[PDB]
Amino acid sequence: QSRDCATLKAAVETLVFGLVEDNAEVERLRRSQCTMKQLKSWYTNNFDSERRQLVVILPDFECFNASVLQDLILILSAHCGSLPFVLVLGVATAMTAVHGTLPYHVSSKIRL
Amino acid sequence: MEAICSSLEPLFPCREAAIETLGELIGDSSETYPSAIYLFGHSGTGKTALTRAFLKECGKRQNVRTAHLNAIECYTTKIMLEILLDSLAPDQGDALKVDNMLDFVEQLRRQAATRVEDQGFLIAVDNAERLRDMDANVLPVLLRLQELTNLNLCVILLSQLPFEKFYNKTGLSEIVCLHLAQYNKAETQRILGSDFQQVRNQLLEQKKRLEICQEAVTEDFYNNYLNLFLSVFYKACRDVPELQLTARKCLSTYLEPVLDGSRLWRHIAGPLRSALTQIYMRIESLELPYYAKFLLIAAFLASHNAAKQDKRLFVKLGPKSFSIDRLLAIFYAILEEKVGLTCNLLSQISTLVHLNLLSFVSGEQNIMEGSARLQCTIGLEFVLQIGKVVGFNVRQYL
Amino acid sequence: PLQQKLMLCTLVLMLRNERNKDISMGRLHEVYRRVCAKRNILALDQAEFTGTVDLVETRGILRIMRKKEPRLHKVLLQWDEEEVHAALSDKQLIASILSDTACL
Amino acid sequence: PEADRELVSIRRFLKERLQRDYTTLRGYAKERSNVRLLLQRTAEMGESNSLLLLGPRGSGKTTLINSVLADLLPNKSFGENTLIVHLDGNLHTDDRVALKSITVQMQLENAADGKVFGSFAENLAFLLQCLKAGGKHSKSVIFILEEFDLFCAHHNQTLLYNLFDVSQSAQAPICVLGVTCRLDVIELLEKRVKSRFSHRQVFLFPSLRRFEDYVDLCRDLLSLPTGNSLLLAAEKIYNLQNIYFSRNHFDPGEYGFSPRLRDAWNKQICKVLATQQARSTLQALHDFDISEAYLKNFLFRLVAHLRPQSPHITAEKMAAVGSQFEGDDKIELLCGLSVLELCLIIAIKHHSQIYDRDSFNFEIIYARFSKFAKVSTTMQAVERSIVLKAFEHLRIAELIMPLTVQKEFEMHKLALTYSQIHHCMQRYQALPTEVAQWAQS
Amino acid sequence: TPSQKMKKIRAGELSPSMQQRTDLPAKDSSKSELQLAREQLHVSVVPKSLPCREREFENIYAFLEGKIQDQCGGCMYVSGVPGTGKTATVTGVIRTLQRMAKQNELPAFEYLEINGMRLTEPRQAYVQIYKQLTGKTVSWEQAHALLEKRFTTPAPRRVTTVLLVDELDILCNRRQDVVYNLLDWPTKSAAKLVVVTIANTMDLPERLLMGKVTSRLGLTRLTFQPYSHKQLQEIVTARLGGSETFKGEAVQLVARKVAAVSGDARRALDICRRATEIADTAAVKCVTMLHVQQALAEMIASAKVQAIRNCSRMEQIFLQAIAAEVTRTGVEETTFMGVYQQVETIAAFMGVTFPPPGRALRLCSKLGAERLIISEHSRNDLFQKILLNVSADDIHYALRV
DNA sequence: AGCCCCCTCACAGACGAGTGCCCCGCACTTGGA
DNA sequence: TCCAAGTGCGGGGCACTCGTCTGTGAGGGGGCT
Ligand SMILES: Nc1ncnc2c1ncn2[C@@H]1O[C@H](COP(=O)(O)OP(=O)(O)OP(=O)(O)O)[C@@H](O)[C@H]1O
Ligand SMILES: Nc1ncnc2c1ncn2[C@@H]1O[C@H](COP(=O)(O)OP(=O)(O)OP(=O)(O)O)[C@@H](O)[C@H]1O
Ligand SMILES: Nc1ncnc2c1ncn2[C@@H]1O[C@H](COP(=O)(O)OP(=O)(O)OP(=O)(O)O)[C@@H](O)[C@H]1O
Ligand SMILES: [Mg+2]
Ligand SMILES: [Mg+2]
Ligand SMILES: [Mg+2]
Repeated sequence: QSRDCATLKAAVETLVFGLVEDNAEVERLRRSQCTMKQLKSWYTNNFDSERRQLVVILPDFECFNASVLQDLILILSAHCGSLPFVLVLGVATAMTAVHGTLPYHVSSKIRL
Repeated sequence: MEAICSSLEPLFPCREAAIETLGELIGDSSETYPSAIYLFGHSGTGKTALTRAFLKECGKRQNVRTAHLNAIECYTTKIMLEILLDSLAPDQGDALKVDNMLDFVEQLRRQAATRVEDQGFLIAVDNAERLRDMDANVLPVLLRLQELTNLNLCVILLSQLPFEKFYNKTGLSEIVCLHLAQYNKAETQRILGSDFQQVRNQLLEQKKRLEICQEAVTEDFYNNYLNLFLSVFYKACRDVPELQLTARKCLSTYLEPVLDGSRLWRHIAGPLRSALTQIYMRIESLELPYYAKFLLIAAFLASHNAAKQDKRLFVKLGPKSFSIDRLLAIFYAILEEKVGLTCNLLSQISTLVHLNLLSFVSGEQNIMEGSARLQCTIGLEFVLQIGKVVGFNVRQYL
Repeated sequence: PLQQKLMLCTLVLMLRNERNKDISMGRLHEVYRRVCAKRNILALDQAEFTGTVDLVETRGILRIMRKKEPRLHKVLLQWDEEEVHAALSDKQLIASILSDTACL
Repeated sequence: PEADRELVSIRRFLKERLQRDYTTLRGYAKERSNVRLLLQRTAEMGESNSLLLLGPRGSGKTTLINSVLADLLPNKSFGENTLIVHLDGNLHTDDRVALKSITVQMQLENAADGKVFGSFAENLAFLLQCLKAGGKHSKSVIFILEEFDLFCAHHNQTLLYNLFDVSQSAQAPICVLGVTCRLDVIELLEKRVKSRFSHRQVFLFPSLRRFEDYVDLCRDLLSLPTGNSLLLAAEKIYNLQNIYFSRNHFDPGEYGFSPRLRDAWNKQICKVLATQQARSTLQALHDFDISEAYLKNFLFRLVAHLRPQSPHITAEKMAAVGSQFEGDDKIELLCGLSVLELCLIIAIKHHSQIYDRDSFNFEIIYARFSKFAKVSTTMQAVERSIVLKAFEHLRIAELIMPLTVQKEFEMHKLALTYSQIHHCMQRYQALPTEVAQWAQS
Repeated sequence: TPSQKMKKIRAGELSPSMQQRTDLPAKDSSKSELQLAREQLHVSVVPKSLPCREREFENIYAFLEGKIQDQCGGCMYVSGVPGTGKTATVTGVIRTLQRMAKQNELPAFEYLEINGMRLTEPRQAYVQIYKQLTGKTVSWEQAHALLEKRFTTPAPRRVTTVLLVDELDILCNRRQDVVYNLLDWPTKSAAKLVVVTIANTMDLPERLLMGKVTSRLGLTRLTFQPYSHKQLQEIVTARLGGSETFKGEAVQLVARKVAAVSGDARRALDICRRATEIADTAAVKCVTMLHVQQALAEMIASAKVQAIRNCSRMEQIFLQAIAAEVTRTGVEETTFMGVYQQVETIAAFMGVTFPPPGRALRLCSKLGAERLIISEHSRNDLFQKILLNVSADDIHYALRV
């Protein structure tokens, strides 16, 4: 949600905490130790033996900050190959807003 | 050092001299490494993939301990040092504790070994231009980590900027600058023609059509197709991945008269110039309420007109700034329906703000007091489309 | 001391012969260097001149507004010029510096 | 084969001499003597001293400290009576981190194999209590503070006030050597810390301003030494390793060269450095930077070219690495741009030439570009979207900088001179005729 | 183990010892007379009686003897520039009073001392005073509660406790409660506290203290004037003794050159030690005028002209162009663009070609690390600001001559 | 005969040091087990 | 012999705060067709 993603640090903590607590709900760690290192260790510990995708739902795409969104897309695109990420969006207005709020270097790594 | 180059030359055509230079510098692990290497270029030049495959081959063939980062993940230094010490000192578990740079330097000093096993360490920090936007004592320490830790390590940095943007007030150490030049048209044609075998296997694995598809899909035909493609798309972009992902689709369009039984430049030059308008879009009618449409065109008329021009029209150098009372006055002037001021209209103003169709150029904390300013961020053709689906001509009030 | 007397002399000279009251440490040092070069007195470096001004600051004659770099610190005189003339008690020197306005 | 293994051994010897070998200096017959006599009179008599090595970044400051310590520590009267505490301004970025490092390195009673207990105040009280309880019958502590101005930028300079208070008191005979690059570091101190500091300063300006000393240094850095010199150097390095750098040091006892190979290599090095092209390359490098790290970087990148196909060092390789150094990087980024970004840069150059370095926009530059694109007959039907993406590509490579609103109405600045664009117009490959005609007018 | 070590350190039961030398220290007979003058000129060796600090000694001794023999408590404020015999005179007065209280000439007392520049926060003063009362380290709130229980309540026979507070200006914070508590306890009748505070600035009670704190601090001030030319020769000639190692004009020139800059005694006692160390290397036994002049040149150093002489060629061209741009456009804060334009003009004049701005930014960063100029981060190239940190005449003196 | 165009001055914003406050980890630890 | 959870306390993140600094919107002042 856009309300819990004011900074990049809070958005990464919200993402890793949401994935780990989705795992704990389907089958408590503090938010200080919610990083991509712990997420990669947990995904290598649990789901490598079976691929389970990691879906990141963004319901309000327009209400997000621009810089936090671009750094989040670059973070999720940096970790592909090791963690299977699928991204869906919730864009309300049109596709021109998507192509306008995403710069050249961010849209270089997008297959929408 | 030649085995790594011989293993990297098939995977990276037309990248010969960079692989030879990186095999001179950090090729063999018995020789000492330079203090820091900084190779840079444009987007799509192939530096993340090149150093990633180079680090994988060095960790596979020799006794080095590689590491690969990304400096957008490292918003503070502790995460960066924990990832570095997980990669450089493996299989330690959750009992790895790094508080600052000093504990990291001591725990790397503990990894020193003898002079017979010929060990090395290799750190690659992708998106290095963020390293100058953090706590300011990570860049010189990353430059002189070989002298500090007294190890045989090299710190590789990857960015799109030259190194002239990295100097601070306190100064930096010495670095080995390396440039990855972008390809011209012939080398881009060779790179786009490298995947001819995968193209032929994909067109074989998907019947007189397939039997005629096997006889003329060959190397010279694909070379003429890539020549006709690069004769029209090289003007806009020189980047390899966009050209690959677009040349695949234009090839799938290009082949259909040859499979349906010059002779081909017009039939593709229609859709090639139709697809040049679809470059830089990676894609594989906006409905609004009535009063939201009128509020949107009233905000456009408030942003596109001067304050002194409103008195002549309504009485009966970007967009300008305006307050909410000006928007409401222009809306009730151009409405000619004279509805009341309810909750839903100001709620429509607020949800037009939250749809990024308006903005808050200033104020934004005293919105109720009236000192907040707005700014309309739409063009002219959407305003005229809204005015056509409503029936209100905006070409008069401009 | 002698160098503190010379610093106070050049500060009183710069506050007499110049309207705006923003006096940095670098401008005061560059006037003081010419004043010492005319008097055949061995001038100090900037790194010792800053310590000299900081030692005159303890008496209460000056007040230093702090900036980012030590050349930019603002020196504010907080006395009257007659109090400085009474405190220095070097009348043949302090009347010779304030008449030597060629260094400003 | 055997002619390849000699070249591999020569290249390995030269690279491990250029990168490693932290304890050998060249020159400084007075400064090294002053530092050595100061540390020796601290260790022997038990006097407390303060010192401040000053010099430019790139001279032998750390090498001088390592050479003095490597010549003093195997004395068995220095290494048994003294203990050395190294602190760095880049790693110890606070007061409590440096204080826990002092408490670990001095082996105090609350050390416990590298995990200090108590707070910052208890560590400070215990360190001052263990320093006050000493005298002239106690071990001498030698504090070595590198990046001294970063220690000057701490809270109240309070650690510095303690480190200069034991030096001016009847306590354990410490000796504080600061090593910094700022030539005006003494103006950052408070007046009490200024008073407690003994004002001796050692200046380490390099003695290779004249070009012949640069040529003799570049000749001494490439030549192979004899056998007896390598035995003596391996003896000294083994003596300082018997009792930190020495775990991974040069140690040249592993390499033994034939005398005919050494004489052929030194004859080739003198023959190459006696030419005019090599001296012109070294003259350009000496005009730029007379530092030692610049020449060692150039020599490392020249020695790394030694392959068994082209085994000898020639003047043409030196000229090639000199042209690798002397070239520009923003011009090499400018010739990698496509034609749309290049015509946008020409439109920006025209707007900045007309309006005399005024801030521009996307709409102004797009209007000036579309005034040309409608009559270009090769860039006729390019939209606003591709030009906006090309403007973003210019914005992310920092050829356009923001003045520090929408992205299409944000003001900007051109971050290039006009000579760089004029050279980009000459070095561009396959530039069409219309763009070259529009660039000149 | 951690637990018993912390419980025995915090309770003050183990000796905080320091390691001993394996080799025994040297003898006094093995030292030469120049070595004896070098060890007797140390700043650590305080004499048993201070020369030229007699009037302030009798002032503080009369004040403290009156406050001890009256058993009433009070406050004093001494002030002066660093190096002028403040703490040495105060501890000499306190040692004299302790020796008089040993001989049953004076009523006995306790002596507590704190320094504000070895405390991490001012509230740790409460931890230190109590540590000089009992020996046990506690938290600051419990130590403050125990000090308030000790001082405000009457308990005969209470002994007088003289509290010395060095570096008072560090105990001053936004709230000013520590200095208020230290200057407030003498104002009670049950607490026989006599506090003497030492500071550098003469106007500390008016500049940063509140009104009640400067009302409680009193008006019995004291000022330590700096050393003149005549007293700073007497100090060194009393330190050296009857040895003929230092000539008269050597000590006279040292005192005249030091007493004209600051009036510090540490500066003279370090310049004389450096002159002794210089004359040790010349294989002589006396300190002439030449070694003193060489030590005066070395200690009071000015090496911003040798640094410009020892720069490269392009950095001298860069400094000439920054000076010419400052001369042209009047104002001192320049931009890198006009600096590079004047660089190109000067390099066209001299004939040598200049590197592109990608290396001129490296030259500007190298001059900024050396603090010859003042420049920003290089992320805003061709628009960064440049101040000339050296004087514009130093460049002309370093390049013409 | 109300209107057209500069002046300017305390809010708006930034920003930057800088300093105190509150949450949070974390050993102590202790009366109990 | 140990121990579960309160708890006492230090440390870092954060938020206010004082001073500086600069745009600037609209009230105010001088001319107008
Ligand atoms: N010489 C080459 N031969 C074959 N493929 C190449 C070559 N150069 C690049 N590529 C292709 O380009 C891709 C590499 O993109 P990469 O991740 O390196 O972009 P990048 O350099 O990191 O750009 P940015 O820094 O802007 O993200 C690879 O998938 C590779 O197939
Ligand atoms: N006098 C010298 N003799 C031998 N080598 C030198 C000398 N001066 C510099 N060097 C070489 O320069 C390189 C850097 O030297 P050094 O580590 O002393 O610089 P530094 O002053 O410590 O740098 P910084 O102050 O930035 O840490 C070393 O590799 C060293 O070999
Ligand atoms: N009159 C004197 N006679 C002999 N020695 C002196 C005299 N004055 C100062 N000294 C020497 O100079 C040193 C000055 O120490 P002092 O106690 O004056 O420091 P301080 O003034 O308290 O410093 P600060 O003001 O920075 O706290 C002493 O070690 C002492 O040996
Ligand atoms: Mg990349
Ligand atoms: Mg160093
Ligand atoms: Mg004192």
